[PDB]
Amino acid sequence: VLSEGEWQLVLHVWAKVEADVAGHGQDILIRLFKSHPETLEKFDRFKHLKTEAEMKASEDLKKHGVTVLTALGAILKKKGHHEAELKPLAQSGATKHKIPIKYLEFISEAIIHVLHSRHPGDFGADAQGAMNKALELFRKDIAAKYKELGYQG
Ligand code: HEM
Repeated sequence: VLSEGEWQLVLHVWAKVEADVAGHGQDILIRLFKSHPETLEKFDRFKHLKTEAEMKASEDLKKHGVTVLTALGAILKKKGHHEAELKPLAQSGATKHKIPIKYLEFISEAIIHVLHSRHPGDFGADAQGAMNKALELFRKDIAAKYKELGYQG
């Protein structure tokens, strides 16, 4: 679905993310919870954290951000050939945490927001478009996996 040129733009900006996975993960999750407070209720250990400073000081939250971005990054690098990497994620969001595609859209929005805020020069129109297509592919394929497992989220 994505051309070679589009994948290169995606992997180019992702390399920037890998310069500080922890920091990007924190900003993305914090942005997620603020723009969509309902998503926070999915994390039990994450609500005695009332302020942005507390969320950033939380090593638990930081660890989770890296776990999330690391998994997404591995998938993006497969350039569409991610069935093997996607299967495990589908099981988690469909059998263990019940994460609807709508929430994946929310977090995709947070990802785009943080990428543009931290890397303007390397995340212009063409790059934003590519990332959007990559994340849409990801959400489409995981939704199909969700259904195979019996989850219509
Ligand atoms: C970019 C998409 C995402 C990726 C790649 C991802 C990846 C992961 C991975 C690798 C884990 C650890 C294994 C597991 O428990 O299944 C995890 C856990 C979890 N994720 Fe997902 N995730 C994503 C999006 C989301 C969203 C949007 C939510 C909710 C609003 C969410 C909520 C959770 C929760 C609650 C856990 C359990 C954590 C714990 O107690 O440490 N994730 N995720």
